[PDB]
Amino acid sequence: GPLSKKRMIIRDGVFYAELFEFLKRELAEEGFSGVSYHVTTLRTEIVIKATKTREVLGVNGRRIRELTACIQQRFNYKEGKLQLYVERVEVRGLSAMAQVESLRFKLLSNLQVRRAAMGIIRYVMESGAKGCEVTVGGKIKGQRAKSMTFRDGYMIKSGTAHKSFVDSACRHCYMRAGCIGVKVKIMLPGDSTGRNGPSEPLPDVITVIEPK
Amino acid sequence: LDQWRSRQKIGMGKGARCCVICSNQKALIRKYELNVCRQCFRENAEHIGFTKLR
Amino acid sequence: GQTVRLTITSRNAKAVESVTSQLLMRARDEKVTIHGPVRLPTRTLKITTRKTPCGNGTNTWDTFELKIYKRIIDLHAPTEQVKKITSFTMESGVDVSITILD
Amino acid sequence: MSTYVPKPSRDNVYRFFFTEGVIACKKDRMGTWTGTLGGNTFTVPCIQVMQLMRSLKSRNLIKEQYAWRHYYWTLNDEGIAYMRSYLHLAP
RNA sequence: GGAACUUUACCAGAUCCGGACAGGAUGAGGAUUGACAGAUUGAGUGUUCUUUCUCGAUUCCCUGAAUGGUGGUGCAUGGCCGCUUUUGGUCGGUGGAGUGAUUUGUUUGGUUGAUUCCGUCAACGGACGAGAUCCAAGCUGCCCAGUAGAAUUCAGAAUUGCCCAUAGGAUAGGCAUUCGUCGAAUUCUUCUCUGCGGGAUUCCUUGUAAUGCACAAGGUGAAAUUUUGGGCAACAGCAGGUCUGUGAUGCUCCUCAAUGUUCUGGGCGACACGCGCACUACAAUGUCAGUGAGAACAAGAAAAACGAGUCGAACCUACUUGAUCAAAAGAGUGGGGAAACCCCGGAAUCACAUAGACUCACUUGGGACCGAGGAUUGCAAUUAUUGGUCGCGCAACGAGGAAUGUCUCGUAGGCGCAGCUCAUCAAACUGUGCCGAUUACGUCCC
Ligand SMILES: NC[C@@H]1O[C@H](O[C@H]2[C@@H](O)[C@H](O[C@@H]3[C@@H](O)[C@H](N)C[C@H](N)[C@H]3O[C@H]3O[C@H](CO)[C@@H](O)[C@H](O)[C@H]3N)O[C@@H]2CO)[C@H](N)[C@@H](O)[C@@H]1O
Ligand SMILES: [Mg+2]
Ligand SMILES: [Mg+2]
Ligand SMILES: [Mg+2]
Ligand SMILES: [Mg+2]
Repeated sequence: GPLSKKRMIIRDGVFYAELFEFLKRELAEEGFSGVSYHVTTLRTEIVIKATKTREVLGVNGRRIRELTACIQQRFNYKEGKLQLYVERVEVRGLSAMAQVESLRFKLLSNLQVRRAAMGIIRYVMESGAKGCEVTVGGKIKGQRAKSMTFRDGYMIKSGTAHKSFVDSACRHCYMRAGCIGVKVKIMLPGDSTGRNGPSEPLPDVITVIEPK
Repeated sequence: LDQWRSRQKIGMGKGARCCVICSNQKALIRKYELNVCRQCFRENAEHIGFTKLR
Repeated sequence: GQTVRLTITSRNAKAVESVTSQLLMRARDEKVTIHGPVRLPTRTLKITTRKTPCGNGTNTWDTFELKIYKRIIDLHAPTEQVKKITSFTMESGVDVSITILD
Repeated sequence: MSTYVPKPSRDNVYRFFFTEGVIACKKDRMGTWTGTLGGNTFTVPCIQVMQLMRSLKSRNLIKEQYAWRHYYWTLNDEGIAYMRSYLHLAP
């Protein structure tokens, strides 16, 4: 023989890294939001997080059926070993990966860049987020490229704690004149159970408790 | 005639190896038999599991 | 006894203890006479690449690390009693391995 | 190898591709492709599976997405109805 | 970016289509695929010409197109990186000020590495950056070990005293001591490993300051002032670099003797020369030949292949052998998926009362240059791949002009070792340990 434990953490990471890229390309307009796979004997689980569960599932599961066997034929799984599921994100406003793919389609449908980006930030900040930041960079106005950022709320950026609290995703928008890249950063509010956001408070918030 | 890829059939060289993500054969990380290109790894270190602690 | 050794390996430090302490809290209920969970040394895995995709700039680097957490537990139960201890739906990313010693 | 695809291979690839619905093939142009009808005996080269599917997609019969180094091809509603005529099957 | 082929982007040639799909004319009375022998050719390359068989609609011939490119443009872009900047900086809201650009907040005063804090204050309330969080190291708790170690007690074995080196100094001392001895037992966590957790806060003390924020000296302590060392780092911006990282991209060029893609052979490495960066030295605080003591980070084998859904072999390695005779090898035989084997990891500086050679010389310093055997890597060693052996050493070089770089404590410097590139090749880089200082603890002179 078996690979070492050091050699198996590598191939289990490159498994998840390749599985993540396949579903990011497929389920972009299904509002894809992540994978968790659970491996055991007799079955390998794959749970897909999405915003459009009627579309990542087919009419009778047709879409996930094809999407199952694409993972089966590639990674050489046998019959019965690989089962896939779809779960939906409960909020849709706290998932930076879903919102950037929608903002990708708001530009590709030839809407105005600033009207599209404030439509994200209004939708993200009404969904309970503490803060949001949309950056659109590219040939926005003309021949020479610009960069615009649009901001509201809090945003922690310098800590290493911003990996816990700030959700980020960057995609490319293929315009007719060039290439535009969009970024969406969402600061996760709450959810002590870990539904969306950490349990512990921010590293500098002290919050002295009141006496009985 | 099928002399067609006779040098690429034997697989000893820097041309036999390849970035498994990014299809390039320049500057690949072969430590831990990882076989990802240098640039195409930093995009994918978080999904493989590597995080820059220090 | 059969002296089965379970190997708990994981990439998450909080998931390897939530398996091992849960797996140990199962194997007290049948009074199995375990030899306690030892913490084998955590192996960190360094890939220190350049930061730049181009060639220029100050030649900056960034070291990436990946720690493997590693636990073993030895227990004297028979081979279908240790499958009673083992069978519970774990967290994702924790590998357990059943091995019989001699 | 050669993109000159023999007729006993083309219908054999199409027998797999109607049954499972999908074909995933590596971009390696010196390596084979292996599929299964119970016997797992195709050993078709990957050069020919690309040529078969590039002819299909140009006739807008399949949907192609490409991951790291693997193709993923899927039949459509017109593509299943087209594939049934080549294999002469009942709906 | 340590390129022999490949890589590869360049040069001389030679193939292949990887020109999908449409539309139009040949088409099963054959569209076409492939190739033995010869000639052609660099080619026992059917590329092609002769020869005739195979393939059996996949193709081919025109027209329209499309897909490929390490082609162009980084001054069309995305992304990432670098750099403005190792700095303490940026932004709204509502109030005040002004016709206005704009101000105020964001400050003159002390303070801190810090718009860090205290005070003042036409501002008041906020947001980011700083601090915090995160990693690593130092002391420590619990847990813990037939993948870490320790003591004991019986057995087994070894030394055992009268001993003063050829010339023989300095230096601890109830039951003497030593351990593949591949012993049995039976009690342990002192060191080891490590998931969460303690501990440091200017805490205490007595001058500076004078309410405050704080500061110096000392205490306490494992640690004393960002504890140390890193990571992460706002806002703006540069017409910085990257179209040679990507199935990142727009435009535009090439597109069947193709700028596609593969072979074959070259080249990237060529040397009147000028520069960056290392390495090796110029010797006696040394070179040599011995001998001793003795590190940490680490790596380590394979596929839907070929073999016997399970197992083998590819990888690193000890040990024997080769050995009635040089290295370098070449072979057996074990072990290891890596705290389990390498391994009691026998690194190199260093050390040595080694009674060892040299003795101030371009010399036993230095090892450039190249001659001749030989053996391994590879499909291939020529424009030596690399090691080893004997030659050469009469090649500069005797401490370096004007100039110039880095550094404040386990540091500089020295020393090696791993990993990474890697079939073969480190004067590289990323890490790690070992030996271990001089000076300052200042200033605005440059
Ligand atoms: N993120 C830390 C930054 O430190 C900066 O301040 C830094 C500088 O004042 C100063 O840094 C200097 C640096 O300027 C100069 N170019 C070199 C010097 N070695 C550094 O010194 C610093 O770093 C080294 C650690 O290796 C230590 O020797 C020393 O204790 C420390 N003062 O010390 C501080 C680092 O501790 C700025 N305050 C700010 O940009 C930022 O906070
Ligand atoms: Mg389903
Ligand atoms: Mg390897
Ligand atoms: Mg105003
Ligand atoms: Mg001179």
